Amino acid sequence: LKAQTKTEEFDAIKIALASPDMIRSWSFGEVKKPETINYRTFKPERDGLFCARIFGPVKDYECLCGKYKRLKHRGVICEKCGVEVTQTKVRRERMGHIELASPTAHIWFLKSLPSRIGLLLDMPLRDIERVLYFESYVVIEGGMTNLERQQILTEEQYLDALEEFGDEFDAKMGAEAIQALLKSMDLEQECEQLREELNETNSETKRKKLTKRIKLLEAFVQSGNKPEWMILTVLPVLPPDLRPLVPLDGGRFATSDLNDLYRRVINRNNRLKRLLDLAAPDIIVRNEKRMLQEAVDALLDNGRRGRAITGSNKRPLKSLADMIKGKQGRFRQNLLGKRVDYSGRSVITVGPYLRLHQCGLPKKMALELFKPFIYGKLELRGLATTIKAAKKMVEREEAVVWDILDEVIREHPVLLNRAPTLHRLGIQAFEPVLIEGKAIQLHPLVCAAYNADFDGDQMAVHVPLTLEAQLEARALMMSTNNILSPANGEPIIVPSQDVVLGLYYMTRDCVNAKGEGMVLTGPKEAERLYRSGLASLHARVKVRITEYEKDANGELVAKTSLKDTTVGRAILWMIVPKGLPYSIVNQALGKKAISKMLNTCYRILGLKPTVIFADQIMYTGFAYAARSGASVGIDDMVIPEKKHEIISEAEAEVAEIQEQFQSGLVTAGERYNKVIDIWAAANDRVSKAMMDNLQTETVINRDGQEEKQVSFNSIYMMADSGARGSAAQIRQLAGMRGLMAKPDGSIIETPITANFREGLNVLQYFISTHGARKGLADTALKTANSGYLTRRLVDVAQDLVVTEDDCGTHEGIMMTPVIEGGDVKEPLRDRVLGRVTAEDVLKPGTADILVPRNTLLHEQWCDLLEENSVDAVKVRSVVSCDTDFGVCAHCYGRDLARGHIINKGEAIGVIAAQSIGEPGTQLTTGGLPRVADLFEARRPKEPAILAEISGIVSFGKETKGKRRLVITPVDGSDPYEEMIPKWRQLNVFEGERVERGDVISDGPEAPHDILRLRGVHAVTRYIVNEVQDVYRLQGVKINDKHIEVIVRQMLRKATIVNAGSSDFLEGEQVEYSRVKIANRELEANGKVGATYSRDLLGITKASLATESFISAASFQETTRVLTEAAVAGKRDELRGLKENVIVGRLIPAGTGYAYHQDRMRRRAAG
Amino acid sequence: TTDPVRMYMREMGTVELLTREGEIDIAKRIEDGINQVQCSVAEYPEAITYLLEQYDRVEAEEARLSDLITGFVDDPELAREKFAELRAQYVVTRDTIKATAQEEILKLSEVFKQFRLVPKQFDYLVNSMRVMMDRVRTQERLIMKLCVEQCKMPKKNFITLFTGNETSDTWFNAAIAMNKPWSEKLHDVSEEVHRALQKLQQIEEETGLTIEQVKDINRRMSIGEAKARRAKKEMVEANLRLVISIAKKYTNRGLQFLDLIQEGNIGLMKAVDKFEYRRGYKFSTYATWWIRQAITRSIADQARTIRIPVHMIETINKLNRISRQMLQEMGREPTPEELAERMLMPEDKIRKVLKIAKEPISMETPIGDDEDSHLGDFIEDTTLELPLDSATTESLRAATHDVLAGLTAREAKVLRMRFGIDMNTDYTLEEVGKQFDVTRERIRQIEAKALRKLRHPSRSEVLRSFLD
Amino acid sequence: TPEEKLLRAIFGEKASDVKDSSLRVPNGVSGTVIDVQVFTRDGVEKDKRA
Ligand SMILES: [Mg+2]
Ligand SMILES: [Zn+2]
Ligand SMILES: [Zn+2]
Repeated sequence: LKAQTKTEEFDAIKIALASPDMIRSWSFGEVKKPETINYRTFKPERDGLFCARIFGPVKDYECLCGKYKRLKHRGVICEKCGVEVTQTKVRRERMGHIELASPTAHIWFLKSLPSRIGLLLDMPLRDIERVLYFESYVVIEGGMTNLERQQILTEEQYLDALEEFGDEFDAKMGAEAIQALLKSMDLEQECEQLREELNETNSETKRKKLTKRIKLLEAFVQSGNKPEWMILTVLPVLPPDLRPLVPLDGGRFATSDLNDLYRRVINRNNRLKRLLDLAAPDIIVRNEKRMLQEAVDALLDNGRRGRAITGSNKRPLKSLADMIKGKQGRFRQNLLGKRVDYSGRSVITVGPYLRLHQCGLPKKMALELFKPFIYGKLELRGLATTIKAAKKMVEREEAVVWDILDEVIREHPVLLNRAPTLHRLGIQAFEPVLIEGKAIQLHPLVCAAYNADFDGDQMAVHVPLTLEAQLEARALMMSTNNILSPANGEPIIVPSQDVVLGLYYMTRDCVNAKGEGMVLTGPKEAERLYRSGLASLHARVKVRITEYEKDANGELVAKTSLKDTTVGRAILWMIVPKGLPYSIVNQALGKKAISKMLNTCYRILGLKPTVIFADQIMYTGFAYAARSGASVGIDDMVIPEKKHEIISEAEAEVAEIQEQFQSGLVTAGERYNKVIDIWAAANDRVSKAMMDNLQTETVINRDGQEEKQVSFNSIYMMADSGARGSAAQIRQLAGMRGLMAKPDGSIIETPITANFREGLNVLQYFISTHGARKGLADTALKTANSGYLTRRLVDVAQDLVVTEDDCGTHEGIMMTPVIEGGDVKEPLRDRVLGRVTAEDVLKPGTADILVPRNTLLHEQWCDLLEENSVDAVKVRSVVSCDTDFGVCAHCYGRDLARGHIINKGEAIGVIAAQSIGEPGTQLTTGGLPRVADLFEARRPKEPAILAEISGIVSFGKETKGKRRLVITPVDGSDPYEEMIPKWRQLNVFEGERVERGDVISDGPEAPHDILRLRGVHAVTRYIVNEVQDVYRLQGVKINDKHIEVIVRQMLRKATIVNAGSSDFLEGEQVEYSRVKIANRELEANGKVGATYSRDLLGITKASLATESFISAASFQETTRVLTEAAVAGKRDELRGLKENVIVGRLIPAGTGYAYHQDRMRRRAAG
Repeated sequence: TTDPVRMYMREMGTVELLTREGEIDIAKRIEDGINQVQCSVAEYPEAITYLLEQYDRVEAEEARLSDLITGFVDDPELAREKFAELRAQYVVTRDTIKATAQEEILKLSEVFKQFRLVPKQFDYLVNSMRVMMDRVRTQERLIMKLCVEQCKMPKKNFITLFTGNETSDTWFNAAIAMNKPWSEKLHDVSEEVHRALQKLQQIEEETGLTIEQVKDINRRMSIGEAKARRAKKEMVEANLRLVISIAKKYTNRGLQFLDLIQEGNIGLMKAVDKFEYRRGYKFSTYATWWIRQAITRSIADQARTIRIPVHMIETINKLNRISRQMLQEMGREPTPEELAERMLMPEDKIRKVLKIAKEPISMETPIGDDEDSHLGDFIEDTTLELPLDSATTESLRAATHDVLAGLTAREAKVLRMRFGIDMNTDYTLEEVGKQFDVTRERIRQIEAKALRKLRHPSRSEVLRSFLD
Repeated sequence: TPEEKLLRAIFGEKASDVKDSSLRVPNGVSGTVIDVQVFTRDGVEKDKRA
């Protein structure tokens, strides 16, 4: 069988240097003239940057001269002026070239930071530039006379050397010389000599550069590139339509700057050709050659020499490198990133009637969106003669078309998106519902995942055209299929405010109310009692209820009893499906409890029952809240009666301490803290006063004198239920509000004694401003900062995807409760949930396996662990997974919006980064910058030091700036002695034995150490525990999984120690390496396998290394990436996400994972 | 410091300024050099006869007098009689070669030196000369390599019998019997040398000069040419400072500084080429005109993205001048038709001329928000075809193709013929008559009924919807 | 093209040498015309309405 020659579907890509003949291959003609267009008839002047002969017809399928205008004539080259009549599209493809008189240096290989021509010739840059400008002569192939091969000579010196030796010595200058150097260079010979010289001399200064250079050379040899190609003989010209001259309104023209640049390069070039045939003096042709060099350099990348400015306009003209380059890297996929058809957007509103799976869509928007579907459907049933007539129908908006739209809308999801997309829930699929009006209606329960308020936020719509997109939307991005945050298994569909205020007012009880004490057969007649006005919504009543427990084997048991409850809770029970016990609705149902209700419903009955449940909860929440008539008045905020007195007592305190400062009994600083303390305590006093009064002050009567319950006062219910408001904000309304802080960060010692129910005077408000102003500023800036964090994160992770099923390693990390200083700042059950056991765990006795080896620990298994006293469980983690080039699903966990174990092929890197990034808005050493420092591995300012090796240590030598510490291992050799500056107060006991990794001082420790000295599991535990500390202090729930995957990416690289295959010190992928020594462990050499050392890279540093260069050119600095790859002839195979997005094919994950897999195996195969 | 402006300023500043006396020195050197080549050209027999063969083509109406001579020292009659003189002196010198000839060969040169040749013709002569010398070198190096390199003979003994002859058999066949170590070795290659000697001895027939003279003559010519360029180059190098002083006036006219000074340098080159010092014109003010001429003439041509003819440019400038005075003279600015009466031409051309004269706007011009949104990002594609249309084209094909099957096979054929439907071009109703054999009015009737049949609606309801 | 030419042939419409640039009310916006202004180049004849 034969391969192919014509269009197949390519895999990979290759990049390399271009030969002059290779450049000529693309060129369909030489541009010989700076002329553009004829100046009257705007047709292209032939042999010019715009040429019909070289590039293509101006208009479709028409000869320039006009002789052949017929669509039949196609492959005809016109005999008058040669133009093959073809679509004007071909003017966007065909390239050209220019044959340069003198050679010219390629600015990219001259001026790239590691100058390529320079270190290829082992020659300094300033010398090479001095030769290019004809400012000195350089030797080439010196032979045996007096002179070095690369030696540089001056005017007089070259002359003297020539009189002595006429021949058998050679020197040139300018571009031709460098090209002569590169061609004469024999890479093989230089390589051998450099290998010997490397071995002979031992110096770090010497062999660092040495190893760098040798790597390039053998790479350049293996590349297939020949050094001469860094010097341009032929210069390709970009196709005209990519730098168009197209007319504008008012008859003015506009064109790309490249033309202005290209034009220049031609002129100077042409002039030089002329100056050769005119036999000009050296001083001139030299200046012209330099001028040509300047023009070419300016053309390729402008700004590395003089920064040429465009004609008549100050602003420097944009060069070809600036077209690729940008902010950041490439413009195409980077934000932002291309406009997309079939879309729209508008202001959003509520639409409480919606089911959770649908959304209100304005009529007009849907008409314009589905226009092609409507056109095709109208003539499929025959309501429209042809597509045009269909267009006129919808353009006339004939009444019959609306029903046809209901057909194309019915089952056809649409994508909704909000402005700051953070986690994957930022886009969700809904079923469209046609709605009169111009506003988008959005189901309230979803409002939480989007972080979308109704204060006028706008949302965007996208239509899923292809069938696969409809089914992706319905089976992946659909609203009902993601009810759970991927960051933590808790439901993100949790009812928000009005709904939970309804249910709080529903299940609640006052002391005496209509119907108190009676008994009813069931919830049906309970509502009948309430709705008819007989019984109050909240009254204590016994009623017969039927609850269910599925505690049988896959089977729902039923049990009935007389439950002591209220009327509201009785009514509410009608919604609770089946197998939930009545215990869940018998409480007061605050916002916290109302979430765990939905959660349990999901973990018991599954998905479908939970959804319809959730809908009902919303409907009833809104409804009953409306019945409740909850409001907020000015008399709803109750100020303590004792406030003025509290202020006065605290006011005496300040004058006491003041009297002590006037008499010198206390220092100025000591006074300030003291006065500040008494005022602070006062605030607490007032807060816990008004809280008592406000909370319980309802005092009511049942058959007796008195009793007191939790208040029914409006604002308390809001704060108590969990709907909205909190003790801090309430404290500002009624009790005094705080002590504000002056701009420098100090806190003013005269707090705000008034509150919002009372008036604030001039001063109090003015002092309040800074807190407001700093609040708004901090959030508005920290919002952007958060995004930046996610950016680095998705770059360092991304391509990580679940690939194997089970890698089959027993390895894993030990999960214990966080147990910080008090009792259990976070339990064991939360740490191990949804993860998989590393090995079977024992009861307190043994030969009894409670959980058997690797098993998903779900709610029952975690409770079985809780039944027994088991305090510690080892768990497989993504950091320890043996799978190379990915993570095995068995090592990850179950977590998803669904409870099942993570599917094969889901991309965990993105969701890991997103899960960490989305909550980052709520953060504020400590705070969000602390997180960034952790993931960046940065060594702290005044770190501690750990014992390098176990065994007894002592102090040695004396004070030079370091007082040496000498360690003495028991069995092993002593020689380790570290130089520690002694002016830092020590800890380590001079006469005691310290284990390696002990405290030799105090203060933070660099995690680099922890990795090196303590080990892999230790450092990963350190990162997760420290970062989780930061988040948990703010109340953010983020499962340790996500943090672990970032960690795994942090350690991707390691530095070899031993040898026998690859280089000694190379930092390299532990995936590549481990797979290499595992392959070596058998076959091959018996064992030549090399030892490595795991390394810790910060997130921004680890993202640097990516095999695919197309990915790197995206987020990195474009220029350097392209060059450094182009020399080695690197062949990018795609295989990653970023790169596949650029090229526009299926992501090698999710739905696409089948494709790449099926192709990857076809590759490197028969 | 790079920035090539500097590495020029510093490279030329080394060249020392010419004294007013030094200028004549260099100019004198030029005269000697050229006159050498002029005299060297006069000494070539083929150079005369060729000029003769060219004027015989002039009198035969196969060429024109402007394409051969630029004039002599000092009209068709004068040209005719002057050429007769040349022809006369040639035909005497030609027969006198029977030693004494030299005295007349000397006079034949003198008369020929009065002719100032057109540069093209002059170049062709020299080219013919140098090409003839290539032909001589070919044979010189062949006979050398066929002996020294192939048959192993020293060059020390190879040149003894060469000089003075290098034609006849004195060296080839009489030196192989000398029984020297290199003698008996010459027989193997004899067949190849003696047959290649043909062109060598033929040159003395064509050119009418022994291989002896053939090198000498164009050697002096080579020497002269070198001297000329040497001196001229020298002159140009001296006046570079002048070019710099002139281009500093024209800086912002829309061409780069070094571009200007380079174009001006070419002008200076022309000035040296055409300068005659015997006229007493200071070289500074004579070259200034040429250098200044090159700058402007270049600026007009290449400094625009849309090249405009010269007369257009001059027109534009005249308007700026008027607009300058008239700006404050009128207190507002001249009306669009104000400069029109001031200017010669039809005066409505102000609008047209003013439009095409404008320079295109950078498509990279930033507009708004400071964002990467740039002017070029907003220019929509008007040459494309929207898909909501393209869909209707593929449909209309299916439409007419359906409705043409509703007719008789000849009505479809006749209608598909009369229009380009699924066929190359289309055929005139007379052409259609030839394909069907029944011709003229007959076909036209059918056409009518065909269009008529699609007119009355059953057919008609579908195709009418295409026109909105 | 061929089939457009047949279409005009059947329905006998003379396809104009002029294309329609006329200003029309943007989609969806509806109102009352309260004013009209006509600016003319100096030297071109003002039309009737102007
Ligand atoms: Mg807002
Ligand atoms: Zn043509
Ligand atoms: Zn694993």
